[PDB]
Amino acid sequence: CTSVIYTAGDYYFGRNLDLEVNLGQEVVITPRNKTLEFREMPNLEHHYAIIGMSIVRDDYPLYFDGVNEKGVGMAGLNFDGPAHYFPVQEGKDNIASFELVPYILAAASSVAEAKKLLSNANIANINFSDKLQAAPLHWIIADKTGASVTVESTAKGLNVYDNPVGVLTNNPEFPRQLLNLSNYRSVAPANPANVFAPNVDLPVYSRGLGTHFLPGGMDSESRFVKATFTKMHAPVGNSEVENITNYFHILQSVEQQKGLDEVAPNTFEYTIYSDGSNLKKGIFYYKTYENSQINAVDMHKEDLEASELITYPVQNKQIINQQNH
Amino acid sequence: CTSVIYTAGDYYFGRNLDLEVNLGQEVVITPRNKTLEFREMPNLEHHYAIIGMSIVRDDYPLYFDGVNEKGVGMAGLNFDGPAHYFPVQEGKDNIASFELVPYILAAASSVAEAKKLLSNANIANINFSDKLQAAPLHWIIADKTGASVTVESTAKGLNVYDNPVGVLTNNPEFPRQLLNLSNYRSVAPANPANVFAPNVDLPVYSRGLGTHFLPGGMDSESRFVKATFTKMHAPVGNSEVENITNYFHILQSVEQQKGLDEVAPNTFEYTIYSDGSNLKKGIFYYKTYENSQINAVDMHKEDLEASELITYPVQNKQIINQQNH
Amino acid sequence: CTSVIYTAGDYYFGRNLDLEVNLGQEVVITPRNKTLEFREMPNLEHHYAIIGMSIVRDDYPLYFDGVNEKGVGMAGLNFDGPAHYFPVQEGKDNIASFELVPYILAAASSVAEAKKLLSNANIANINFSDKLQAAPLHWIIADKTGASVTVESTAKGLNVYDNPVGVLTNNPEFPRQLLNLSNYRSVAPANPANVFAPNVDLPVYSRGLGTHFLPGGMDSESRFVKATFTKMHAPVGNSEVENITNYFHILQSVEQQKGLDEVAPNTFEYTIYSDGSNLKKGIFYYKTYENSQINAVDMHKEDLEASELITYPVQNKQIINQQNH
Amino acid sequence: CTSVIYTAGDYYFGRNLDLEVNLGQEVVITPRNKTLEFREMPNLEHHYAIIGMSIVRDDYPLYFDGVNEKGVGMAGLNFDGPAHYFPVQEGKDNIASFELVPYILAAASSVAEAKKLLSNANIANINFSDKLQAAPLHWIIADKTGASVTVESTAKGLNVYDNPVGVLTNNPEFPRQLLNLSNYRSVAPANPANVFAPNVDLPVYSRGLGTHFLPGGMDSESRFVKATFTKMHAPVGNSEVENITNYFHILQSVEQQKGLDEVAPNTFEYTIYSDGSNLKKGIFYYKTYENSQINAVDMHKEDLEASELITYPVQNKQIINQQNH
Repeated sequence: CTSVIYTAGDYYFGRNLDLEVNLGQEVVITPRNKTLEFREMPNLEHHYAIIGMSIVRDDYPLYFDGVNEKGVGMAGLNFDGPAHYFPVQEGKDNIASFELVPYILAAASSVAEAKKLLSNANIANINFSDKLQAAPLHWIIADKTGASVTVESTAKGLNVYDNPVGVLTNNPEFPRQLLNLSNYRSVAPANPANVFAPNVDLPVYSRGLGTHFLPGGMDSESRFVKATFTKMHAPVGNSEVENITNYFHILQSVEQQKGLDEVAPNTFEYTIYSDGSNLKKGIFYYKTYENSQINAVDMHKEDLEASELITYPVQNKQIINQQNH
Repeated sequence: CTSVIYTAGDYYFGRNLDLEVNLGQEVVITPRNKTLEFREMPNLEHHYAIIGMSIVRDDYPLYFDGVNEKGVGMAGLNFDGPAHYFPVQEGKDNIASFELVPYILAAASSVAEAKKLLSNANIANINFSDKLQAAPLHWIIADKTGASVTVESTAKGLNVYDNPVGVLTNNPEFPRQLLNLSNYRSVAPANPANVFAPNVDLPVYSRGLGTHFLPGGMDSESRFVKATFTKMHAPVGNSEVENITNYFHILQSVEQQKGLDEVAPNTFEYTIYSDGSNLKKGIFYYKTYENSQINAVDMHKEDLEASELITYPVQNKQIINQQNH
Repeated sequence: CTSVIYTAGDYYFGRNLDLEVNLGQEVVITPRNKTLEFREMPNLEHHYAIIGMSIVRDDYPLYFDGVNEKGVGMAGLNFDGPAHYFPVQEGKDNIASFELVPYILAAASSVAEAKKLLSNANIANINFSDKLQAAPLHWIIADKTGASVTVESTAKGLNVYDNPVGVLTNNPEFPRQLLNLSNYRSVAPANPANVFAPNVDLPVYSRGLGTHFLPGGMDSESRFVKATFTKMHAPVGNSEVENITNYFHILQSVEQQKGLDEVAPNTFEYTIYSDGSNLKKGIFYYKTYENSQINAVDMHKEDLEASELITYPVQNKQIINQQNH
Repeated sequence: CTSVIYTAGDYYFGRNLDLEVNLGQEVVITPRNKTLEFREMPNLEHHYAIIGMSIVRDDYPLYFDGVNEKGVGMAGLNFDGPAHYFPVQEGKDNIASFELVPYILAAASSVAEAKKLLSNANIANINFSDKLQAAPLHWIIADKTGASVTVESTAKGLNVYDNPVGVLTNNPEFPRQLLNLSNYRSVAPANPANVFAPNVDLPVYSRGLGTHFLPGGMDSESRFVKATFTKMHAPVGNSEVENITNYFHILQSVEQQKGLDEVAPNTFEYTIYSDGSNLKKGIFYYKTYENSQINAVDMHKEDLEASELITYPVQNKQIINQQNH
């Protein structure tokens, strides 16, 4: 998985979900008056409206990622190994891993408020059910000011790190992942000057040599570096349509194609979907691996004062424009 | 630019066109009875039908790439530096660089026949006009048997190389480009065994480490390696729609996003379009940078006995499916 | 800097010292009855004999690295950034950074005993003097059983990590440095099988392609990977002379040549000396950058019951064998 | 193998010889009046004096490399695959592969003269004997002006290329090897500015990050890049002793340690010797893998008017300075 905030125009947040099987994901709008229950905290009877990619069990929106009406975005990304959840702790705001995205998107109007909400929190080892055990995750939170943080619960406890690049992938822990970027300081979009052998003619035989050492692997560190470079050098678009076009090109740079990331015999981790939302306008856009046409769900076309989840199925059939006849 | 033959199903051939400006490209069908004039060879009054991406000047189809009705595909890719064209030579079949794609697609029913057509050929330094000077190019030819060759005219003369990987990008010359793949023999989709320090626990902290050293740069060598890996490990799809979906994912792996390959101030080489055709059925598919929906032009829905070029404009507006209302 | 334990024969421990200036280093033997004073712990009036590379101030052996008569080796390596020393703490064994190598080598007969000695320790922010301020360091301890640990005092406190590779360089912190080795699992001394494009002839045009992705940079991460590979694949020598020959070849693989690691204008970090000792026999061997002949100081040829430091100057003139006359 | 000219002081030329077995190499001086026989050219009864590393069969100096009294150096390096020798050709100066180094060093007073001597030459497929078949080689020639060329006989014929970097290793052919350096234009001794994410703090956590992408592998391309960087950034020494010290540090950067380059089970290509000569003074220096002390053979201490080969055995026992007693 790879999640980014693209800081152009209204600003755009979302993620690639990389996995070897589909999950039953659908587009879910949680309206302001849908009651959100929590295992160790008060229920939220009224809260911010949410739109995102989710599964639904027992009428609960188990979000993979989403954005709320106040311009806050959040995504949960696989974190298998470092992730550690703790027993319920007296005097701490105890949040199950499956509750964290619904809770923050319901309650926080900014990254700054999300930090306050997490300042006395504990990610508790609470399973949704016997069928759905807690999965190892970490999270990125971003908002329409451009701010973002990385939330990791590990053996050390709960850490909320400023995220200066607005990117997150999988392992390792965030300080290690961020430090690795320093190894790539010399990589650039423009052709490098010859500092290797300055008094020797070393012909520039190809365009693009500025990115000769840019990683293109399927692994988590490679994708973190390549996605950071791609988002940091993305254009400033003119329109909203240009900006969402540019956004998906960022995510596409670290898409995992089928066949390239083998996790078991005949089994490959690939980008099952890519989504991104306009943070100011609450428009959710997504593509699936099987359909290249972008789909848009505008949360404000719905009844955000409703009290039941509103859902749409992901359009996963390739829609080809038959241009001639 | 990157061109590939994807050897699944009916087999699929095409290219990314990477450039810093649009060219006026359109989809062009050359029917069997469109007369094709040649500067130093007999006119072809009747020939195979062609579909591809082209510009048109003086009613001549200046193809960037295309396929013909017999399942032969061909693409011209920038080759600035090594490319050399020669004066017209007595006793040689003299072909202008701008004529080579129209000529081979009109006259050859296989890569094998294309080899015979080139066995006494000379790529002549003939300009289309004073406005359109000859550009430095090399070419890949592929067919529905899976065969392919790389055609390069350099200071050494005209070389036609067997292409064992069915891929071509830009510089350097093909033997050098092919040899470079040997440096990547150890890169694989599956997780590598620990041969680095076999008696030490080196945890597999991420999926995808098989491709940790896979290049992700924008330059010609990086894209050649990454595209070869991606096509060599692409799935065998079930349907025609799955196969064209898989095909564009191959090309997408080496797409050049805006902002990453700077060629002059504020000027970036990016993938202006991607196309790919079913070699058996003569269906041409394409995307533009600005539109993620795939477009299809079926050559057999046209009058292939016509005598005038048939053209369609590239659909370059992002077509977003507005899912809710 | 790079420190290694070479697990062949009697076993051999030492380090490259990489710096941009000389330090006044000399070879120092601390005999059993040289009193070693400590700022916050009892003096050691009798202890194990030590030999190593050191400077001497106020008749105190400020060791960079050394080994003791019981087969324990220890080295202090620059750790600028992560290193943090704490105020003196009640109820903790408080050890100044400049005391740690003299103390462990004087008091510990094994890595296991060194772990016990550090189990309630605090690396205190105590300067040797106003002229010699505390420098940021971390340490490797190894012994003749092959065991080794990495000692780091950071903002987290004092950590003593099992060191499964018997190597240490500079930044970053040890868990991050060790995790990075997992990225190199596929690198090997033998030629790799073609898993990149298995059905394509990719000729093995050079020997040594197993190490094509082995780092050769001057930076701390590059040297950690290359030194680990080189020591892990070093031969098992026949004699003691062959083993010390093999040992220096390990250190030489990550030597920093003058001109390659620029730290300020005209200023280069280079390997000012390399040393290594037979852990069982207490023989200290060293080379300087300016002299390629190995020099040996056998600690047991000295009076190890003495009470004063015994010193030898480093032989830093190139001794060339004039073979003909 | 790796051969370099180090352009400091009097200038210094030589090579690492990398192989999996010893060859019986000795130091050989060919005096001016030693008759040199040639299979297809006139004998040289009088010629320039030569010193170098060689084997001797039938009183013929089969040089691996050497320098002559006029400041010309030459080395033969393995070139298995591209190397092609031709039948004896009428009207060409036909030179056996085993004769080329003795011939050029005997007859040429500069690289420019060596070019003239090769302008009508053919490297003929002539074996020294049935026991010593012709081995595949290419060659570097350098002189005390700093000039150098690369000599390759391949399927294309005989090519003599200007060598702008004064380095040669093994495969591939020289234009490909030289072009590969352009991929490393951004590698430098100084710390790189942050062009990757310019508005983000990417801490410089280690010195030496300028060379983070510098290759450290055992293969021919890796060693070519690393040796070129190391020689191009070597210091300008003060004395002759400093210069020969600096020279061996250049060769040491691409030494192949035992255990790292496996060519068959239990069989490793390693640097059996390293040599380098003062081009102006005709002093030959060498080390063996087993002996770190530099050895010097001054050709002018010999009778250069003699008519028989003068030989010295390589000092291959480690000479350790026993500093204490």
